Amino acid sequence: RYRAILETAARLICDRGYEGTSMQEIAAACRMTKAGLYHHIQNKEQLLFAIMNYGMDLFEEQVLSRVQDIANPVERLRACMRHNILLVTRGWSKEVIIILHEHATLTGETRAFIDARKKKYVDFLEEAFSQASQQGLIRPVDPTVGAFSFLGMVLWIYKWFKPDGRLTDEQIADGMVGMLFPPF
Amino acid sequence: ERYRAILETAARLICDRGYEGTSMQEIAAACRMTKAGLYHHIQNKEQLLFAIMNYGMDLFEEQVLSRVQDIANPVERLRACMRHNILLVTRGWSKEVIIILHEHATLTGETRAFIDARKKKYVDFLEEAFSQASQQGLIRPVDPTVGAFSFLGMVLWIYKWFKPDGRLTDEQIADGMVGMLFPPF
DNA sequence: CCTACCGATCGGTAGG
DNA sequence: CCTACCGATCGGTAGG
Ligand SMILES: CC(C)CC(=O)SCCNC(=O)CCNC(=O)[C@H](O)C(C)(C)COP(=O)(O)OP(=O)(O)OC[C@H]1O[C@@H](n2cnc3c(N)ncnc32)[C@H](O)[C@@H]1OP(=O)(O)O
Ligand SMILES: CC(C)CC(=O)SCCNC(=O)CCNC(=O)[C@H](O)C(C)(C)COP(=O)(O)OP(=O)(O)OC[C@H]1O[C@@H](n2cnc3c(N)ncnc32)[C@H](O)[C@@H]1OP(=O)(O)O
Repeated sequence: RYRAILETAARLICDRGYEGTSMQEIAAACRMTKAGLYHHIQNKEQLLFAIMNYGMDLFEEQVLSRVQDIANPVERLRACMRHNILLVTRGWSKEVIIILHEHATLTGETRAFIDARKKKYVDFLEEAFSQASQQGLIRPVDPTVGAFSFLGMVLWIYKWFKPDGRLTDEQIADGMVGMLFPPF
Repeated sequence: ERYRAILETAARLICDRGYEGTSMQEIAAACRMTKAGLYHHIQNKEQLLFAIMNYGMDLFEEQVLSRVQDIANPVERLRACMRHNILLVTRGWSKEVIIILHEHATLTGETRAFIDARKKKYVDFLEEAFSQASQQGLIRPVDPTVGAFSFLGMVLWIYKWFKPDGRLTDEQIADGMVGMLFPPF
């Protein structure tokens, strides 16, 4: 019902962008009128905030929740990279791509709320890079450099990847994992 | 030149507020013109973005490829390219370059195929050095495409999180990113 | 949720 | 519901 609308607004806000998508063609896609759409959601800003929260929920469910209980820090980063890459490549959630593209669209309390959820993922990586680097499991590296190098590789995928391209998302994953986390 | 000054001003705005979110009225106000005087120098809004992106590529090719394309050692070329490409972003001087990174799917038709075709000249350049470096054993074997977009991922994503007033300098980010993907081997 | 509309603003163009 | 402009306004659309 409710999240069935975000499913529809996310598809449009993703193809045409937040500022480029209108509340008219969203409601027209949801089979309503501009007025009827405002009954379920407060306004266009709260619509994006909802989409970006529903995205972080799907992210934590299919990535962090699967790798947060791995003892070896480097083994935890490998699995995290492989799961994150498949989340972007498979295209299972367009709410996640909106979070990567509209990174500076929100403002105020809605901005600070999602930003605080994103930095929880950075601190997760900063910690794993600080553990591995100290246990001698990877070449020494500043935990921040590693975290955003990690994030840069996997999250920049949404700008160039296509499922019908040469390689598969599987091959790209194996290649990046071995490229950043090789046996040491 | 007056035309160039308009691309720079219109770039600083379109970077902050975005393309679809910037108005031709406030671009004109920024250029200290009337909205009609603005449309004398630029055809329309679509062509204003196109010109901003071409000017950004000219800058990129001047401040990056032009500085490293004559290096013989392939890994030493990937190290200097990363350095220069990282600084180009952390400096924030060329907001036209940032618009290229963010508004990647804003253009359409021939204007995008044009900018996308100049972009692809940069992945072919990286794929080569990543193919030469693997054959010459200067880096661990890797598919050239996976290496090019790992190079670009680390480097270009910087525009989404870097703040010049953080704890690390743009130099420290370069050293750590280089040493992490192109370590002595 | 619809029909009816609003304040304002959109990209673009008119005559001088 | 000729160059580089200008003051004013075109037809349509935005979020609400
Ligand atoms: C300021 C400066 C630094 C800016 C730049 O130059 S960065 C440009 C390169 N890096 C980017 O992140 C840009 C992302 N946006 C773009 O438009 C990219 O340039 C491209 C998507 C590659 C545009 O290339 P274009 O050929 O015009 O469009 P296509 O998608 O049809 O081309 C396909 C090419 O994309 C890549 N690709 C996409 N999917 C896969 C895949 N599954 N496996 C392997 N490679 C893949 C790949 O490079 C492919 O090229 P080919 O395989 O045909 O040689
Ligand atoms: C699948 C998907 C949903 C996964 C995610 O959640 S995305 C992971 C977030 N990574 C991104 O690149 C997204 C784009 N960037 C952002 O959204 C923001 O920068 C966030 C890091 C998430 C939030 O930043 P926030 O703390 O709210 O506000 P700030 O502007 O003060 O950011 C400061 C933090 O960014 C980093 N940073 C920025 N500049 C520097 C620097 N010069 N040296 C070292 N680190 C730096 C750094 O992590 C910093 O945090 P602190 O150093 O203060 O602890």
